[PDB]
Amino acid sequence: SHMDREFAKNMGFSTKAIHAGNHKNEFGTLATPIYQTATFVFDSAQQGGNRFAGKEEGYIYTRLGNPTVTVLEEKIAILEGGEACVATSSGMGAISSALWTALKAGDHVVAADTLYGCTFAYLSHGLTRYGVEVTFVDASNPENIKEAMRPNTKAIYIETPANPNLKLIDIKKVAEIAHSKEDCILIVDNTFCTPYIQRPIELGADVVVHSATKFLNGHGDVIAGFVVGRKSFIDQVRLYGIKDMTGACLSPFDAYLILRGLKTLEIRMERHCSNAMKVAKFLEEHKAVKKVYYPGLESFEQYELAKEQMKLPGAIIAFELNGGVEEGIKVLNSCKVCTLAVSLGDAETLIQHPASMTHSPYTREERLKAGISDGLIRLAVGLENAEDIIADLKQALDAI
Amino acid sequence: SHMDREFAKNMGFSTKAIHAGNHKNEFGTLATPIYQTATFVFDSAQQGGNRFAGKEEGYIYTRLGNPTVTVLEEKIAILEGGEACVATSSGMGAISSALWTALKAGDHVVAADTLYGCTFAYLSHGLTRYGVEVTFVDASNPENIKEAMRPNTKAIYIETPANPNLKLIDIKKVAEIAHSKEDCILIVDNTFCTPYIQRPIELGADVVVHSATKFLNGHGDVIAGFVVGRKSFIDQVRLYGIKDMTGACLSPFDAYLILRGLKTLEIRMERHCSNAMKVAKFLEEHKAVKKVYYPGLESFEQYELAKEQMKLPGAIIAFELNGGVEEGIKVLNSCKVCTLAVSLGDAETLIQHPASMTHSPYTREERLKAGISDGLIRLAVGLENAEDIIADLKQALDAI
Amino acid sequence: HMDREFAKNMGFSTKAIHAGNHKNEFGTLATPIYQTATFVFDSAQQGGNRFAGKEEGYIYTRLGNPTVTVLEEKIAILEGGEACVATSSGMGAISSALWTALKAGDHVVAADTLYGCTFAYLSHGLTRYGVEVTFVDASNPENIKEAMRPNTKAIYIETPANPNLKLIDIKKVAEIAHSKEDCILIVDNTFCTPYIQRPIELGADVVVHSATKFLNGHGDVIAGFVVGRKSFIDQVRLYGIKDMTGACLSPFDAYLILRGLKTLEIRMERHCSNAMKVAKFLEEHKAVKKVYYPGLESFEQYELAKEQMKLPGAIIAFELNGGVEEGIKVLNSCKVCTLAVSLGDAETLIQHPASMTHSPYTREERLKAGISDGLIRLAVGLENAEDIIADLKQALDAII
Amino acid sequence: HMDREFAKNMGFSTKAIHAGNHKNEFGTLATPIYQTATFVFDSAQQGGNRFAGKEEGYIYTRLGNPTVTVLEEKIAILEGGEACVATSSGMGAISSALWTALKAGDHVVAADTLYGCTFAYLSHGLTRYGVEVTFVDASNPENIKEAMRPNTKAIYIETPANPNLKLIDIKKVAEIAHSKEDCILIVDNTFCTPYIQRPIELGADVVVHSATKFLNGHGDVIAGFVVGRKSFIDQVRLYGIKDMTGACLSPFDAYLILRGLKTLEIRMERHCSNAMKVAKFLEEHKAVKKVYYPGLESFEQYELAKEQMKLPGAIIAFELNGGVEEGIKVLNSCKVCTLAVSLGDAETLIQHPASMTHSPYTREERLKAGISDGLIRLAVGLENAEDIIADLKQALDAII
Ligand SMILES: CCCC[C@H](N)C(=O)O
Ligand SMILES: CCCC[C@H](N)C(=O)O
Ligand SMILES: CCCC[C@H](N)C(=O)O
Ligand SMILES: CCCC[C@H](N)C(=O)O
Repeated sequence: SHMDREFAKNMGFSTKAIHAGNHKNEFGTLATPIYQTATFVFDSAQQGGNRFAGKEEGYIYTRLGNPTVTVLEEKIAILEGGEACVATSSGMGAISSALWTALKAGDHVVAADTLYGCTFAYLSHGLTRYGVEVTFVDASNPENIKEAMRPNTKAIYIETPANPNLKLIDIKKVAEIAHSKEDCILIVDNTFCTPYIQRPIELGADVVVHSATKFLNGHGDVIAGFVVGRKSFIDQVRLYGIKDMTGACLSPFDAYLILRGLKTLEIRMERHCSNAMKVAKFLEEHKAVKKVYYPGLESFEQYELAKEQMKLPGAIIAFELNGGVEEGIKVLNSCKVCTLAVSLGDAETLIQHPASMTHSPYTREERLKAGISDGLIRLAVGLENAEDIIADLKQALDAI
Repeated sequence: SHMDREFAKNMGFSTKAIHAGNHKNEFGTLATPIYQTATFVFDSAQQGGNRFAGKEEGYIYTRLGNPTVTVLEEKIAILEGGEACVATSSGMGAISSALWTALKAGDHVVAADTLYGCTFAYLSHGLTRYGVEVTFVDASNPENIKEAMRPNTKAIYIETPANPNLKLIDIKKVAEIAHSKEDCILIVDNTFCTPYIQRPIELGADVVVHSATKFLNGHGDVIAGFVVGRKSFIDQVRLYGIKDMTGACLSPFDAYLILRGLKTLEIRMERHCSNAMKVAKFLEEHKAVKKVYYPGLESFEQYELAKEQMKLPGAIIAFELNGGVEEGIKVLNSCKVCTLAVSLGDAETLIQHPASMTHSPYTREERLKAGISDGLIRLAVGLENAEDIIADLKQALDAI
Repeated sequence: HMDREFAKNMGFSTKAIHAGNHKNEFGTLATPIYQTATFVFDSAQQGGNRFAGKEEGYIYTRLGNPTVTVLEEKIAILEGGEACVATSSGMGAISSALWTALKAGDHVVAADTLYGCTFAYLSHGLTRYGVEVTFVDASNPENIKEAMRPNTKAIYIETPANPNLKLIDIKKVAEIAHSKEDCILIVDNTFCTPYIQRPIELGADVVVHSATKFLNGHGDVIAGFVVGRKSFIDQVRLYGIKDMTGACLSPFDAYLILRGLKTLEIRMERHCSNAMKVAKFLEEHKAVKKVYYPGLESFEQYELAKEQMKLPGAIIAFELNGGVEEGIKVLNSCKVCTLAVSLGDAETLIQHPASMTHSPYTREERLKAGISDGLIRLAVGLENAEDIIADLKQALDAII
Repeated sequence: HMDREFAKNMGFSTKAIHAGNHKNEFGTLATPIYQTATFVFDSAQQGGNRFAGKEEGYIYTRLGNPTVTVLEEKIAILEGGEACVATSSGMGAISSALWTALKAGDHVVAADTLYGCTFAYLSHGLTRYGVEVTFVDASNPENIKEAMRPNTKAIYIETPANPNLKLIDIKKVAEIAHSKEDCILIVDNTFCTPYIQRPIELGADVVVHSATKFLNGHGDVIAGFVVGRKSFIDQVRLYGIKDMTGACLSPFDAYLILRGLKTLEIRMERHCSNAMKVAKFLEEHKAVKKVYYPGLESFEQYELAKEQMKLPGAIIAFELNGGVEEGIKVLNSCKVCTLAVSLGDAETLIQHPASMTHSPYTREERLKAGISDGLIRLAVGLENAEDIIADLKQALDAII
């Protein structure tokens, strides 16, 4: 490293996203080199053995660690305010590696009712198949978590804003509940916010997981994830969760593209939220739109909590139309600028129907209990000029 | 696809490794394009829903599937003689995703006593922590597997040659034992051999796992894996093991580099084994070397089985010196051509001490039971001229 | 996907993301990296038709590649030109265009203040091949008209241009170039980008760029572009690049420029926002003798900067109240500003030509070229302006 | 890691893997991809010293890059030259070397049979810039000596060369070039590679390559090299590439060539092994009128092929007992041989110049250039020779 985290404390977010974690190499390359290698050479046989026993620093194998990935891990941990970070080949790889490491057969988990489709599948149809009981509750009211707590509850998993409806959860209050019992941790999926908007570790969370694929990469060309938290737990996830349980190690090439994307994280998040506030206001005033969910609108139920724990309201807008699923299909198909695709946190504005697409693993009974309407549309607002996004949505909504 | 697997049946190995699985795209690029994307665009909202319900072919998200990865999966399945394949971000990702999918709490596994370090850790300290009993046996004698079989044994995991000592296991006889019980499968780790040398599916295995990092990539710059088997099981590993349990999805860039490496798989394996037969004979005749384990030497215990199930003897040579660990260190450090590093299946000849390096998770009690000597040296013979590899080893061994 | 006619009414950011992009058979959101050398023909007739220019399609990457085509169409749409052709460097674009447009016996009227290597290519390159070149102070357009000759086939200008960032009225120079029948105006729009300045609309025939700088924006690709009429761009593609220079761009590098262009509007806005703040600070600072920046009211050509540039840019040249020793002290004292050549990157780059670039030059030679003892060129990055200003203050306060 | 002196006694494969490689601070086995545009100086003095050539180090990727340096040293070691400089294309290497070595008023004696674009660069390029070029039948060296003039500063040759793969005795032409004081011999060693032919040892001053072909070997990188004395290579780096052409190679493309070179010996051996088998088959086949291949005893310059080439190469030109229509039928009938231009790839490429490359040319123009109605150039790949021969047999049997 060149910029120490002590020097980085007084620096701004954009400055840290560019210079923090970066290492001054022998050639002095401005860009972090792509150390696209599988194995590393030891100077002596004794060095190799010391490296395996944790007695000497250095690299051994890319699944264990790589210098391109180290710069990215150090950079993410500095922004989130965590001791250490470990990158994975996907957002689900980060979620699974952390939960496989922190849990064992006989443990209990209190998870939020509204979660990302595959996360719900991993908890309901994955961890339950391996002798781990999971209780899903409406996390908006923290008292439901307190009620579902048990003497064997070793972890609490939350996601705020919840994908897709954007239901918020007070992190600081849930951390107080998690820390009431001796052996219990709070895992927060900070994919939607990024450390620019929200930092759950500072609010009380022990572990923070991300789907780097979305806003941290920002260019929709890398499937990746991160696990941020205390060094003691991150070393366990690196040498057990990824090394043995999942095998979800990130490629040095993909890690370089995330480093490249992070250089513009502050300016991308500012434009993303600037456009989303303008699009959400337009949707709220439009006749064809029945209800708009966005933390920036005064009509949002948890508007006071959005101001308290989020720097900006985000880029995602969930909304319901004055019509069934047929009306929603007509809007999606009429779009010429808004791209009809899955995923979020990209320069292209993406749009989709969560009932049949993202939250498809959820059965219709579980879907409606969480709050997914047959006709809800989730909009991931991109970096295009808000004038063109609004014009495209207007010509599509005016037809219905 | 351009070359159908019916046309590919009569073609040779090198021809299949170059043309099989390749798709003729709209531009007609000779090289497979690197579709470095995270999400894919649907032509209509109905198309998206049909794609998620499995009613229409096409792509949705790179974690689920990608066209660069599809060409590689089709190519590997054709060479191995399997119905389908699914790529992962690491060799351990392929092992874990297949075992997480095939097993549940209450199941039993009969695993080989000599296995790769992290595989042993995933079975002994991973699956056991999640209510799955595992019995390790000397798989060289198949009767030990038959004795360890139980009414709940849903899988048998084997690796032949076993890393590092190179102990062989008759696949056809173990498959007959696995198929005696209704719900039991045989998983074979064909990393060392590759489908050019050994094809366990044809011998009887249900599932074949690989660590693409080693000989299939061949250039030591990609950490990757594969799960080959019946389409029914491969779809379950793709949409459950990788999608939810591990998150070990392969990057399209890394997948392209494996496709690039496969173009020379036949010529690399031939040179690798050509040099290894010459190095092993030299080591056997050298005074300082006590015992050499290599399937090509007539001194090998399972020499008849090596001829029956392997096309060539491979590139790995395990050997013991007429001296302790100090003598082995002196040999490793004296090397100028043989690179002192971990991993195998690369142009550079790699050399290491398994006791302190690869099989370090094994405790000294478990290590000696499997057959790992304090002083054993595993040599991954590269593609350099055998004259220079032998000359380098001679000047190092003559000093002791 | 998005036709040039539909893109006309769209904003800059929207065009930089969606214009030029092609909807492929798989529907990848990101443009695929067609990393290939040659392309396959469906029949022998198809190959012949493509070589005769009768049928559309690809033949070889040096001639053309689909990743590069998307980038070329995108750049031509933003600049308002008919066609574009990418090169492996900024100098490759400059040389390929001039080698194509000129022959032995022709004359060129070039600006006196140009990029170091451009001046070398004109003074030592084209003169060595029977091409006379007259260098003039292009700020006053009357000097260009005086240096015009009956054989002047081209006029090369760069605005702004080092050392003091002087400007050239493009519309006035185009009127001079078009007074003679066979004469063109080539403008190096590297500093401005089509977001700030579009010389084709003002009158220029050809526009060259060094994509390495602001168009890529991440300092990891050496690349260039030649924009102009299709008739001349086809000649540069099939003669200048194909035969004279061989400066063809890699599809991988082309993809990274496409990735960088997704945030061009937001990067240029932040770059100029920070530069206006840094320039005002430097002007008010005691240790700074003079500041050259098109945004300050003290700038000589302030009216022309507002007339032909949307924003004043990101480059700031400034004189110190001190010699070469003071300039060395300031640069070495920097802890945020990076000591490196080049411009248009997230990292703020700082250079002192007297002690770094023009160091072989003697003091007499330096002053003839226009490099003073305390001249410092600053390429303002995307970090928070408060941290850039704080770093410059602690360095400049030491020399008071 | 491996010095040029230690590499002297090592074999070709060993040098192609270990020579030129640099032991970096992390000890990565694979050469890192230093994908950067600019490099950071530790002090203002360091930057100045590097610009004055007094201190070693990097400044900008167009000038030099560490990934490219490892590749340049590796190529120069194999060719037996003092220094090498990489370019973004084969034509970039040819043009940069000729632009550097020549000036207006100089004369060049070039071979009559050369690569299409090389002939265009000499006949239409250099002649347009006051450089006279005389083309002669280089098979008889007396024609070169007759075309020599007091201003002949260079002689350009290519051996073997299309259409009929004619050879040129390098050692005899070097004696002619060195008879005059200021004259050099440039040899295009694309077809042979330093494994088959090393023109510097035979007498050549400069050796140019199109790395796209056999050195890369995987048909995914357009690149070139200029090998020769350090004095001339420094001039080509800091004048030919830096200013005249701008043909600098990308670090990513340079890495892929390094990856491809790891298997150069084994690829060239298989390429020539298959080509000798295919050429013998074609010679004995009834529908084939004549076969040009340096390995057949029917070859005119068979003694010279054994004298200056280790192996006869992978390219086979052959005449059919039929016109253009028969040649079209044969190519369209192929199911394994790929219809594409270029050479030196795992896929066997087949081309019929009469109906594909020289299709704009009329029949009278085709015969003057040397392209007959039934001439077919075949770049033999790495597939099994039995499948290549079987594919050619079913295509040639249809035209009997
Ligand atoms: C099911 C994979 C696609 C889901 C996507 N990650 C989203 O949340 O939009
Ligand atoms: C522990 C990671 C390195 C082990 C390496 N995969 C080998 O088998 O040699
Ligand atoms: C080769 C000199 C590099 C100078 C650098 N391109 C600049 O903009 O200052
Ligand atoms: C631009 C023409 C391409 C021809 C190709 N390089 C060949 O070797 O035939």
